Amino acid sequence: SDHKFLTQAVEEAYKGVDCGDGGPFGAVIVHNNEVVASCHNMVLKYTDPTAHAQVTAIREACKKLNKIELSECEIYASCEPCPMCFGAIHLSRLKRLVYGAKAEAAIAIGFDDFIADALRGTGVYQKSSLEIKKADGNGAAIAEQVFQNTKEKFRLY
Amino acid sequence: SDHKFLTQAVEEAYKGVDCGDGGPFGAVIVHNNEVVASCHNMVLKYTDPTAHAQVTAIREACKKLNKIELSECEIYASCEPCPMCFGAIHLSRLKRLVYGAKAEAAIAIGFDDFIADALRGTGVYQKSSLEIKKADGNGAAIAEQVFQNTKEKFRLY
Ligand SMILES: [Zn+2]
Ligand SMILES: [Zn+2]
Repeated sequence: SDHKFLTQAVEEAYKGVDCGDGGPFGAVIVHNNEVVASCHNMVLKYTDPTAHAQVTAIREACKKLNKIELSECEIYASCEPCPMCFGAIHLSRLKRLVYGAKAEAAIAIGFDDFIADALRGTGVYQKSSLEIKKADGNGAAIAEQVFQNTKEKFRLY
Repeated sequence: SDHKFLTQAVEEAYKGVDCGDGGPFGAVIVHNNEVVASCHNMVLKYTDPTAHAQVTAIREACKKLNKIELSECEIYASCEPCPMCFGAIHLSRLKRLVYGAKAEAAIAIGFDDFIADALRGTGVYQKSSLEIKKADGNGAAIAEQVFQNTKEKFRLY
């Protein structure tokens, strides 16, 4: 079931970048094989620098379920969550995080080297207990190629 | 000018708790001695675990200035920003952060031990360039007293 929801996140990223909502990032929040929220980066549409794919998905899932905690749901991120999105994932009480592409795949096309210490385990004050899975195989390949595909769809300006 | 805007952030914290919007946290975003945003925690009001005081202040400052970067403004936080809010402050490019109370003052009344390595200078992956000032003297007294005065007035989240 992981592959289906991670691919849906990659499809959210492509749709969002295509319609100009924001960067090529998508996220899907799943409650026990049922999709609760499916969104992409909305920074340019919302004029909100905090409207990343993960944060947007969390806001919409929490509105739909009338709760501020998602301890029964899991989040699928087309790309490794930034420090802000990882913090938001912690606060949301989400029980599991699956992500497809390493932050370096996004850095390769000009994004900030803005990596979450708590996700990679390099923190002194911030420790994460959350279950984290880096996608492998085909899911990782699909997520990983998103950034070169969108840089070359937009290369000729 | 720091004490005046920090005091306004503390006032926002008290407002939000009194009207039930959220926890005792407030934030003020200032552009060149003029207030662009003044907000408090809206987690309970919005059913949104990302609606901290800093995040809310940022979205509203970006709506008022209709831009997704705040490199000319500064933020005053009644309490030390968590990893999510500090990440949002990084992404917003805010140039200065003044905060009143250490996170431990909020932890003492039941909040998560949720501390931002990049703020305290222990981050490896997350590099912060903005100037950060922890308030002392009366600013610290006011910000710390927020938590003993609001004890058992609000719902913990
Ligand atoms: Zn992010
Ligand atoms: Zn916060």
